[PDB]
Amino acid sequence: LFPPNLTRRYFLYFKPLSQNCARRYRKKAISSKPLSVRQIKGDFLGQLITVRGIITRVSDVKPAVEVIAYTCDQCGYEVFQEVNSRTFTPLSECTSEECSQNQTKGQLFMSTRASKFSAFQECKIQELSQQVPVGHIPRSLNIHVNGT
Amino acid sequence: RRPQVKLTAEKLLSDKGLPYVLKNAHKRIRISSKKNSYDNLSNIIQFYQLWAHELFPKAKFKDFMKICQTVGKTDPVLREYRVSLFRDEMGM
DNA sequence: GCAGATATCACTCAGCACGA
DNA sequence: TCGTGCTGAGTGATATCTGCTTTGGGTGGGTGGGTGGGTTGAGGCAAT
Ligand SMILES: [Zn+2]
Repeated sequence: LFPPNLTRRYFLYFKPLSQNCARRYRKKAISSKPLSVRQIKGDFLGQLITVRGIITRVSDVKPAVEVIAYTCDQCGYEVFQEVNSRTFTPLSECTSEECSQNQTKGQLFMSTRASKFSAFQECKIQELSQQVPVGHIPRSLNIHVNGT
Repeated sequence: RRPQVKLTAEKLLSDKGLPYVLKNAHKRIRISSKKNSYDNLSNIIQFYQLWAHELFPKAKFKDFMKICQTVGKTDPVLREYRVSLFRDEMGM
């Protein structure tokens, strides 16, 4: 019926693998090992890593939509659309089985009272003075914060 | 590519439709002397429009009535049933 | 690959005259 | 008195098509990028 994410009201987060646990059980911890914005290269894309730095910019909390809810003025049926990108295209015509069997051209209208939102913040992290090589300037890495 | 939805005798004769009207039409509709004529007309049109929307959302109320007129003029099976209801009353 | 403005073709419906 | 087959007419959906930049300016940025470009001069006001 409805997408699973809509009913969810919890946020799942991962705590890195502490060095003590890794050394206890004879393993190497890649996630907890602190790095610098300089060392975050393309090879680390898609992994859980730790970054050490100084925050230099924060943004106001804004609602980022996760599941949009529409209402058909004819059926009385609600249509849910998942959004998982920086941009999305709103729906226009109803896709309900009622609008299909009757082939009515009902119009979908957005309703923010039933949608799902998650708090969003964008920040910047910069390297400390102890990590910049001589003759080089500090670099900045964007951080996205969602949930709690 | 796709045939248009149309108010055929099959839809009218289904459980929803004329059987639905005969089942519950006098109970919901009520013309009262105390109330003004406009209110009674509004109530009757309110019942019939709700029934039409439940049955045939495609067409508006006036279009629904005109289509009903045309279908009643054309369809013979609809005439069969329409005569039948009157015949039962003559029997009663 | 994607949204928008535009024009093309095909299908189905209400009127008409005649014949039953 | 009347029933039905043929016709012109008009939308609906769908086919090709152009376009997909655009723009001068810092409340559009620099993780959008310089083969997309931006080349003053007088007058007012704080510091002294
Ligand atoms: Zn609908």
